[PDB]
Amino acid sequence: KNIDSNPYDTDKMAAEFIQQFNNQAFSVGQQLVFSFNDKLFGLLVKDIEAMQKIEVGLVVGNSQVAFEKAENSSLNLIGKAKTKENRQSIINP
Amino acid sequence: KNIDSNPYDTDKMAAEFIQQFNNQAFSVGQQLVFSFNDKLFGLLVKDIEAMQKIEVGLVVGNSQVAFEKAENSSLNLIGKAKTKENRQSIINP
Repeated sequence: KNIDSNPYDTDKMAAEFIQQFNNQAFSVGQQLVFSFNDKLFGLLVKDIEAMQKIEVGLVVGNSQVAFEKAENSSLNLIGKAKTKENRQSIINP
Repeated sequence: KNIDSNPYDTDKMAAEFIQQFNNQAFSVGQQLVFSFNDKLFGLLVKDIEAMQKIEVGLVVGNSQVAFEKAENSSLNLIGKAKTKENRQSIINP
């Protein structure tokens, strides 16, 4: 009911996620609720990178977050955190 | 109702199928349920080959699985295998 195409900066979302979840654990595939600019979103932890692939880990201040739009969603995301724009050449590869 | 257009790779799901079903009994035409990333799939055994076609065989660590999306199934798979044929003449004896 709150879907919109308004822009959202992915790096800002990552910074807020780290700030609110600093020193808080996360496991691959975890489904949670995330607050960005008083806007609610559903987040699925797709991958965890060791700083080795581990199913679970602990969030720290320097951890990066890469936000990819869920397929079939109109959410508009911008920034270099995960993806902002992509092009698909017309010629067959 | 859980059907979705999100791509699925047969390699990952086949590796997990083996991990969760390796060193177990499998019969031709056997039906079971398989979990992959908290997603349930119905699997039907079509044809079995022994490392010789066997009615019942024991999946193992080195077991190989070729997965085919069911007929009239929107599942996206990066692999499948099914082959059989024959031929006749075009001159009455």
